[PDB]
Amino acid sequence: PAFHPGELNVYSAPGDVADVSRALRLTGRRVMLVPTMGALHEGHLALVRAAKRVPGSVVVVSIFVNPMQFGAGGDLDAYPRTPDDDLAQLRAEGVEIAFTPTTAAMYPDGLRTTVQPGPLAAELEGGPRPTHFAGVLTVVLKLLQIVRPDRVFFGEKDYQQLVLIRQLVADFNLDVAVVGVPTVREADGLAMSSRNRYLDPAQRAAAVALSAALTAAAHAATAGAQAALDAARAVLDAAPGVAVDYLELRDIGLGPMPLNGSGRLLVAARLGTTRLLDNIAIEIGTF
Amino acid sequence: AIPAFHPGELNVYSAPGDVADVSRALRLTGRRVMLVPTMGALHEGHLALVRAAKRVPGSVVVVSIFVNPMQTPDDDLAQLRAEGVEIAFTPTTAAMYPDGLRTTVQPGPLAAELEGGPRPTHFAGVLTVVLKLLQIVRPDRVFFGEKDYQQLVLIRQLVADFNLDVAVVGVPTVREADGLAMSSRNRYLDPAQRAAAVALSAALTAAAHAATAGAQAALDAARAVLDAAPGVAVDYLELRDIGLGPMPLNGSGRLLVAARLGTTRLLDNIAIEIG
Ligand SMILES: COc1ccc2[nH]ccc2c1
Ligand SMILES: COc1ccc2[nH]ccc2c1
Repeated sequence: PAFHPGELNVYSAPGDVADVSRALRLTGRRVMLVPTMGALHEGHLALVRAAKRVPGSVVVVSIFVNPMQFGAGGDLDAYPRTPDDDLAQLRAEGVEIAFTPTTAAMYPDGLRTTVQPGPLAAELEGGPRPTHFAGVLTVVLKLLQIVRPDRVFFGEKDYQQLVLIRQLVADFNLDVAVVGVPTVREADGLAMSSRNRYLDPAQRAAAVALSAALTAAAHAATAGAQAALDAARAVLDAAPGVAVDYLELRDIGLGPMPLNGSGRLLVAARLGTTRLLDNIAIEIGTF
Repeated sequence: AIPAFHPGELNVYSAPGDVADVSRALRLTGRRVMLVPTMGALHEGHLALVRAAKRVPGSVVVVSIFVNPMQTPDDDLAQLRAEGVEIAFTPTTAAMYPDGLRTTVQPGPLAAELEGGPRPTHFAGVLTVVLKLLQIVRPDRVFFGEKDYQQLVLIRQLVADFNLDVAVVGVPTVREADGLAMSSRNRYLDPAQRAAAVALSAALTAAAHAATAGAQAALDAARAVLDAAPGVAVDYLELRDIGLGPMPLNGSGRLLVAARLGTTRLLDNIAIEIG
C-alpha cells in the first residue's frame, strides 16, 4: 500500500496498516496509536496532540465502532457516527494514518478466542454489563497487534477502561507504553463525551453537577474521605434530574486495595436516557 | 544496557525482561527468533521441535521451560547445549504472574471439546501462557508438536483471532520404534500396559490406510484395533476436519484418540484423506 507523507492516508484492511506501520517503524519513526470509536471531539484531539508531540512520531488513529463491547439492542445502532467530520478533524490535526477496519475484517470468525478481563471488569461500569470490558480489551489487543505501536493513548475520562488496559498490557507482557491523557472539559467543567450531544439544554445545564461535585470533593478532601463524598453527594443532590448510578472513592488502581491517601473518585449518572461518566484524582488530607 | 549474550553457547535467562531485550537485540542483528515452548522434562519429541527451529536460516532458538500452573532443570539444559540451542528462558511462576491470575485468554468453544471434557480449563491456561511467551520473546515462528493436535489448532485460532504476527509451525509426532507417540507419561506404563499402548498408533495408521474405503471404514478399522487391546479405556475416537470442525463428505481430516491405561492418559492423532 502507498503512504503519502504529510497527508491523511486512510487504510481499511488490517494488512495494509500493519504493513505501513512495520515499514515506518523500520525507518526509525515511532508509531503512536489513538484507538477510537469515531464521533471525534476535543478529547480525542487532545490524545492526537499528545501522540503528535512524541519526537519522530507517526500517528495512527483507529476508528472502529466495536460491536463486541455493546450488549444486544439497541446501543450499537444508536452509537453516533460522523465519519466526514472525523476525517476532516484528523486532516486538520496533521494525522498521517487513519485505520478504519470493517466488522468482517476484525471478526471474520465471530467471537471465538477472546480476552477475559480480571475481576475489575465486573464492577462499576461492568456491573450491569458483564461482557462490556471483554469486548473492549479484545479489540484493543487486536489493534495493538495489528498496528504494533510504541505507545497507545487513552483519555482519563473512562478511567476504569484505562486501568483495565494497563492490566491487559501488564498481564500479557505487551511491549507498548500506555499513556493516559487528562480529561478535556467544556468551559463549565463538563467532561467531553460523544454522549453530550444527547443532552437537551436543561440537561446540559444540570450536567455541570458531575464535575462540580467531583471538584468540590477534591477540595473537601483535606477534611477526609467522608467530607469529600458528602460534598459531592450534596452537589449531586442539588441537581435537577441527575439520577446517580454510583459515586465511589477507590484506590487509584481500583483494585483489591483500600484507599490510602491517593484515590480516584468516580461518578456515573443518568440525565434522562443519557448516561454520563466523570472522575477525578483525590488526595486525602492534602491541601 | 542489553543483557550479555554469548553466541554459540546456551544463554540462560529467568527474567522476562532480559529475554525480551536479548531477543529484540538479536532480531536487529539479522537473526530470526524461533520459539519452542516446553514444560521441561525434555524428550525426543521436544528435540525434533528444536531441530526444526534450528534449520531455519538465520535462526536463533529460544526454548522456554515453564511449568504453567494455570493449565529436571540441569538435565534439560544439558540436552539443549547438546542441540546447539543459544537461549533458554526459565522463568519463575512469580515472574510470569507478578500480579497473579488476572487478565486471561478465553478460548473458543473447541476448548470444551475432546481434551476439554476432563480438563475444561486446561486450554485457557495453555493459550494464556503461550500468548505471554509470544509477547515476551516476539519470535518469527513458534513450534509445537502435532501429538497435542487440539492444542496446536487452538494456538492457530489464538494467532488468527488476535492478529498475532507469528508463524505457527506444527512438527510431525516423534514415535518409538513400535509407533507409540513420544510422551513423558510412557515410562509410567507397566509391561502389559506398554504392550497394549501400541493399539493407539496401530489403530490410527490402520484407519489412515482403510480410508480409501471411506470414513466409516476408517473409523471401524481404528475401533477394531482398539477393541483388540486389553485395559485400554477409550475416552474418544473422533474423525474431524483439519481445523477440528465436523468432517466434510470428502477431503482431508484428522482422526484423534485418547485413552486411559490404568491411571495414565495417552493421546494420538493422524492425518486422514477420505477416499
Ligand atoms: C483527553 O480527554 C478526553 C476526554 C474525553 C474523552 N473521550 C474519549 C477520549 C477522551 C479524551
Ligand atoms: C514432534 O514430536 C513430538 C511428540 C510428542 C511431544 N510431546 C510434546 C512435544 C512433542 C513433540
